[PDB]
Amino acid sequence: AVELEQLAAYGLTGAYPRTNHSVDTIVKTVNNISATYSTIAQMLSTIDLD
Amino acid sequence: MASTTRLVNDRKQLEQQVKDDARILADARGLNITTVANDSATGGQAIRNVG
Repeated sequence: AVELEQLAAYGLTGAYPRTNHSVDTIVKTVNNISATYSTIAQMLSTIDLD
Repeated sequence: MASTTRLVNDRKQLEQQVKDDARILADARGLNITTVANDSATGGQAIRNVG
């Protein structure tokens, strides 16, 4: 959700997203998320699943 | 067009001949091979399997 004036200002100035981080950091973060999901899944399957 | 127009080629042939006979007679003294070691490692980032 955005309001009209903010979107209009963004469009008029022709702004674009910009970043200086590298690719590997983001994929490392995604891998970390997947790892923390898989750890919980393994714990549940080895302890609670019944 | 006379014998004076054959001086540059004469110098070329003389230079080649001198270079050859300066090496036919030069002594053959072999050196001793040294500085041989395993120093060609390769770096890079690991894989680091997630799970």
